[PDB]
Amino acid sequence: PGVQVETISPGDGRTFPKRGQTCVVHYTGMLEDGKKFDSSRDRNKPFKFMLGKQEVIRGWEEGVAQMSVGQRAKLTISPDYAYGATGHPGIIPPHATLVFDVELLKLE
Ligand SMILES: CC[C@@H]1/C=C(\C)C[C@H](C)C[C@H](O)[C@H]2O[C@@](O)(C(=O)C(=O)N3CCCC[C@H]3C(=O)O[C@H](/C(C)=C/[C@@H]3CC[C@@H](O)[C@H](OC)C3)[C@H](C)[C@@H](O)CC1=O)[C@H](C)C[C@@H]2OC
Ligand SMILES: [Cl-]
Ligand SMILES: [Cl-]
Ligand code: NA
Repeated sequence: PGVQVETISPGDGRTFPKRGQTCVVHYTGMLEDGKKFDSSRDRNKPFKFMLGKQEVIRGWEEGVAQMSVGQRAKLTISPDYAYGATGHPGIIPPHATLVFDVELLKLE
């Protein structure tokens, strides 16, 4: 599948992201073996995005939509739902499944 969502800690079970809302998260991105390539936690600066604008990889678009506020989850994202056969220069190999540890902090 494009994205698999595995819950580390549950959310509120009620408030799921909608278009027009700003999602505020912490994340760590890694390959399937846990090798880290990026993190907002390390910047002590949360990351913000919105649905419906093609502004995040599709695995986030579909994965974070399945999370409720407060949830921490592992999103396992297939290459086609991430950087595909290309990868990301300097960072992500071709054909890489990505794992993001995401905490959905709030909706703004
Ligand atoms: C203009 C520079 C502008 C950069 C900004 C705002 C700095 C960010 C804080 C960090 C960078 O985005 C950094 O994050 C990563 O380390 C990372 O962990 C990651 O994969 N993401 C970050 C968290 C959310 C999921 C995912 C994502 O979707 O990021 C978006 C991304 C790169 C979407 C593309 C858009 C084109 C489209 O063709 C492509 O489809 C395949 C998807 C990003 C927030 C953009 O919306 C904004 C930017 O690129 C990748 C490995 C390398 C990245 O550097 C470039
Ligand atoms: Cl935003
Ligand atoms: Cl925006
Ligand atoms: Na943008």
